[PDB]
Amino acid sequence: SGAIYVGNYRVVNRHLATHNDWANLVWEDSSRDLLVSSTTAQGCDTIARCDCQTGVYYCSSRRKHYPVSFSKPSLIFVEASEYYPARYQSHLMLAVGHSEPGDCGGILRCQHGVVGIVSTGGNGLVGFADVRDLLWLDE
Ligand SMILES: NC(=O)[C@H]1CCC(=O)N(c2ccccc2)C1
Ligand SMILES: [Zn+2]
Repeated sequence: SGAIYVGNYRVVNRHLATHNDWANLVWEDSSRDLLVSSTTAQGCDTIARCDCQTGVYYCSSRRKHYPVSFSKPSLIFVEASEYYPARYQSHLMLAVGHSEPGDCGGILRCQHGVVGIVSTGGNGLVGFADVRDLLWLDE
């Protein structure tokens, strides 16, 4: 689990979105596993605006943060789960690391701010849904 809180927005994994997230929907993209809902309280997370390929992510199944090198956002084949059939997920970044289903929502951060959230895993890889291209989150 986990979310990003920036301005009047909440960013979550689309497959973990709640009834309240869907009742206050701003934007969702199934191909990216992202959903953004509106909030009444102001969030103070900072989104990174950069092309970093190194950062640190939180892994709840280890209660640890790990430093990782990750690929640039791209279209990557993702195995089927209970939430989606096997498909290409877009705007996904991969790194070598640990990720279980419950790790989704953990934040990946660089020196500039939040880069994305854990969205995929298995086979010793961890995949993060990028949020750096969503410039509107800042206004
Ligand atoms: N983005 C996705 O398609 C998610 C769907 C649900 C799910 O549990 N995914 C997953 C995450 C970590 C390890 C193993 C699988 C992938
Ligand atoms: Zn950066």
